[PDB]
Amino acid sequence: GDTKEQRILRYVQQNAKPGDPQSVLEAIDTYCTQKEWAMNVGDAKGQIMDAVIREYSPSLVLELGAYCGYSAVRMARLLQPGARLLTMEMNPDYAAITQQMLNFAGLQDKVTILNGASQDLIPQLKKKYDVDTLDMVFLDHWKDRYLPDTLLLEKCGLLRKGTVLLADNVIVPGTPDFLAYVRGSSSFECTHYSSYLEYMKVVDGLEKAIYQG
Ligand SMILES: [K+]
Repeated sequence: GDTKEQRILRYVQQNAKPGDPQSVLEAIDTYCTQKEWAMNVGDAKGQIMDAVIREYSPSLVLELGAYCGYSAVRMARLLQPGARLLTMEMNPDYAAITQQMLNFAGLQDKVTILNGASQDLIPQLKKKYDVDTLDMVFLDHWKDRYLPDTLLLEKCGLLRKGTVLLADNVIVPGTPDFLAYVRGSSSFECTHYSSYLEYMKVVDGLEKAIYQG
């Protein structure tokens, strides 16, 4: 335990109930808040993520970007039996911590972690990972990857009419390249979400882009 992601997991093991996803989600939040890393992700990012999942009930979700596994736990706990979450992460440390988090949550059954580059794995999804089309895409942590990844998922025919793309940390004026694309193009129907919590400043911003075929 030297890295931040290692400390998050250390804090989870020492405080969260093993096999209880909510206890885990709460432990990550409590720790990230006291150490002033992420203010209140559980109600900022979390509630938006939950609402999107309950609204669309996706059978196949692809997460592009992972750090400590919060998003993976938050998403997996709401999936239906038969539903699966494919998480792609380039960093082997972030990919490892995420696996351990899911393992601790008792959700590894519902998640498949793919350690490698999005640019290389996305074109392999159809044959190598038995994927026809994605019902949902979750874009996380790496803002400069949102646009090329979206463009790639389109090139690869992984999106269909109704595919939901949910991008995190899409806060004004950051990540404008991706925004100009989805908002601009008649191929996406967009909804922005700005979580303020009890404060007057955007704690978290999220873009929901529904593909129209
Ligand atoms: K649009």
